[PDB]
Amino acid sequence: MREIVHIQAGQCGNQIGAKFWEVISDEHGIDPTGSYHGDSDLQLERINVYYNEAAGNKYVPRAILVDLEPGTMDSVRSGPFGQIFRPDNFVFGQSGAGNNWAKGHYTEGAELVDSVLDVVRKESESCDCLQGFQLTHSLGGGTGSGMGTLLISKIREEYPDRIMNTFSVVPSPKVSDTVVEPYNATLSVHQLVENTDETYCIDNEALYDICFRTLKLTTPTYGDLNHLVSATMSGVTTCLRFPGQLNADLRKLAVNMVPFPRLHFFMPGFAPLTSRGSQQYRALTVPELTQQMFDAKNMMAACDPRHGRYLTVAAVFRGRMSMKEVDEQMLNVQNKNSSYFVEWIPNNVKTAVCDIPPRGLKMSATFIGNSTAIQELFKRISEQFTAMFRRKAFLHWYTGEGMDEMEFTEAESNMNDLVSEYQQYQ
Amino acid sequence: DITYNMNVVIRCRPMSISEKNDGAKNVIKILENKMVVLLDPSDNSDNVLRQNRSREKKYVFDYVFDENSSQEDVYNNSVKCLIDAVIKGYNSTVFAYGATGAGKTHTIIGYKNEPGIMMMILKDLFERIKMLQIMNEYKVKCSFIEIYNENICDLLNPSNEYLDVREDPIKGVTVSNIFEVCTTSVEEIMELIHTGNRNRTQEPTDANKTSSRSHGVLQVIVEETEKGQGVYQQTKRGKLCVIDLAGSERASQTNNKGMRMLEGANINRSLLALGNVINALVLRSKGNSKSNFIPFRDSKLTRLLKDSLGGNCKTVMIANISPSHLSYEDTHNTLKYANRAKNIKNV
Ligand SMILES: Nc1nc2c(ncn2[C@@H]2O[C@H](COP(=O)(O)CP(=O)(O)OP(=O)(O)O)[C@@H](O)[C@H]2O)c(=O)[nH]1
Ligand SMILES: Nc1nc2c(ncn2[C@@H]2O[C@H](COP(=O)(O)OP(=O)(O)OP(=O)(O)O)[C@@H](O)[C@H]2O)c(=O)[nH]1
Ligand SMILES: [Mg+2]
Ligand SMILES: [Mg+2]
Repeated sequence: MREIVHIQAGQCGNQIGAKFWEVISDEHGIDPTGSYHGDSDLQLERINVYYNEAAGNKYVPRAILVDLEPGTMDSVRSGPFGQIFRPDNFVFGQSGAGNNWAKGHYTEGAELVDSVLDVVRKESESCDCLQGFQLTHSLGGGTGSGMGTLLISKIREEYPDRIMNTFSVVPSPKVSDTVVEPYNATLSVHQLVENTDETYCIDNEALYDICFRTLKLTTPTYGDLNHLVSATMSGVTTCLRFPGQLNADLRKLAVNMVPFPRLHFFMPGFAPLTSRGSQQYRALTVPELTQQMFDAKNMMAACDPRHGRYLTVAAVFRGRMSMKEVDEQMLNVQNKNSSYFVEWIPNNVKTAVCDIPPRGLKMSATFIGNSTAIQELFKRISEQFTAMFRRKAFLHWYTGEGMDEMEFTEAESNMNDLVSEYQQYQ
Repeated sequence: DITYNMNVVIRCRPMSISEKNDGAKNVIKILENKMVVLLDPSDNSDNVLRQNRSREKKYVFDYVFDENSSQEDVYNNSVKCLIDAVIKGYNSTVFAYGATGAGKTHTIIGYKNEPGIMMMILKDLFERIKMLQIMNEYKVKCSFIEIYNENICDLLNPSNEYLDVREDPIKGVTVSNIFEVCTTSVEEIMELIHTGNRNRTQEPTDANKTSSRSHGVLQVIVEETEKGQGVYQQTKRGKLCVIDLAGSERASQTNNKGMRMLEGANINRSLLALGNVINALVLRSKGNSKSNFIPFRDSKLTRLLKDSLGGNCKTVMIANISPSHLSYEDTHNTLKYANRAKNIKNV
């Protein structure tokens, strides 16, 4: 009961997905072969949420891997945990998208997509009651953004009543990796606005800050960064996988955190986060976790929560904890930091608690905030788009893939509207 | 510059023979043109209830039409000036509203029979326009679309299937691939629309044999130019828009069909979106402190209607209710919505 379907689109998305799978298999006591070697019966009770049971006491991720390039697939298959995936669930093209949203959405991606659709239909049929979909990808390139968006549109058309979740790695302001990133982000964000029910805005710059400042990590690799994201992902759906004292799944979270249809862009966070040295000089207690989570410098989106207000915040706690203590701490934070919370939604905080902690830790926390500061992310992007579009820079490539200028105009308008709406509700 | 103007009227249907045969009591009384009272049929057994007298539930309107009102009377005393606004180069919008089964389609649009005010709207439009045509050539174009599960059906020409909305240079809204018929008479547009009704998604629900599952949106464009076609012209394209709002639904207790539950939710959501858009437009028109974005984005209905709703336009909400206590709850909710559509405490 309550099966989730996982989709990974483009290189980054795939990489994050791999990490996610690795963590979750470890959590549920699943080895690199698909066999259960755990101790606790609780690890297998709700195994069906993320895994299909294959013949001969093995488990396989309900995961679809998508890319316009084959190399990524190979890299995944050769990775630790690569062999756990169903071979028929790898759907790859041969060409690539060349950082072009149009190639991913209209051309190469279009050709690819039917196969993916066929796979995912089968995966849906297999599951007794699919609660919904989780897509991991980025907005800045061509595949994850254009192809991903296309896929999402198709999915929603066939499953309009199911929950649609995306973990979207967004382009940061300073660390600009590509030149057409503004275009790709703009086009994809628009589509996300209409077709996702909740969107987790993850930002590389913020991750780097976390790694450098909070973990004090000498050399971050993408794997390390990805780990953080994976942890966050695991946090959200802990209530579907384990028992607890107060239980909240994907739907319950959405209903409590989304007051208006369009405002479904979250700034996620995780706690605790310490170095090796600073491990000894700390208190493993709920007050400390709470303190950590609400800090601006612990957000995985490059936005200052102190530049806006929290519309709603959901906190998900894992480990053996006193409910009273949890409640006290959340009330204290809202009373003390009154100015950071919208005053016309009393009790801006939703709490959920799962008894099963993550491995290595006795207590852990996951944060989901709907903050009006997310407007900053959109605004910058809009500005950059304007700067490009005013001089029609790089437009020709997109137009060569069948895209028309008017779409760009529309998307930009839409994003502007969204920004305005956030501002006004602040 | 939101200068939004919306009149709110309501038509009380005459109590039907079926309602009389079923013992219906008269919950609806009209005290004035400006107001209607719905007599909530409480048993009043408690002293508190007898003291409060909650039975007298008042709602605020510009013109409440009683049980004897006809299609011609609704036209003459409500949309008549909206037609004029279009003739004069402005946009205007009419919204039919009520619980499904309320008779919205027949009062406003018709379906071969019961011409509705839509016939009357076009009948005067074309008489005035044909006269004006002597100096200013007119092209009265007509489209008819279906807004269903946020997708748009071309009703006049179903071969375009389900369409999206796009922003124009100068950001008005166009439905892609919609058929536009240039007409000269009400007979042409009325038959065109009634034929188009054949392509609407409708189902035999418990509350209504013909319950619309969608918002039927008429877009009649009164395009004009001085007949001196070789001269530069500041032409007009006033749009006379009429919306058959999907009926409100709370029949999901028995409508357990997957699609009816989907449609129901989308209908109610978009009816509420319209409500929120209206509240915002009214607040801005009033000049309140609520300076913000009008949430036209909340539905395809409102995104499209933005072009008339946010400007120097005349709009009208025409609700449909019943005097019978047997449907008190539907009349109550219908009146409540309409009251909130107006947002004026004159009653
Ligand atoms: N947080 C992470 N970000 C990544 C990772 N790999 C790439 N990226 C970021 O994503 C962007 C590059 O995206 P992709 O390689 O996924 C583009 P994709 O392969 O999906 O389509 P193509 O345009 O066909 O290459 C850029 O901002 C990178 O800095 C990762 O492992 N973690
Ligand atoms: N006294 C007490 N209250 C509880 C307990 N568990 C949850 N609550 C309270 O119950 C309310 C939340 O409702 P739940 O019972 O968890 O929700 P539910 O009935 O399962 O409804 P859904 O999960 O929304 O389907 C809150 O006021 C909690 O504080 C408990 O063990 N004891
Ligand atoms: Mg790639
Ligand atoms: Mg419950």
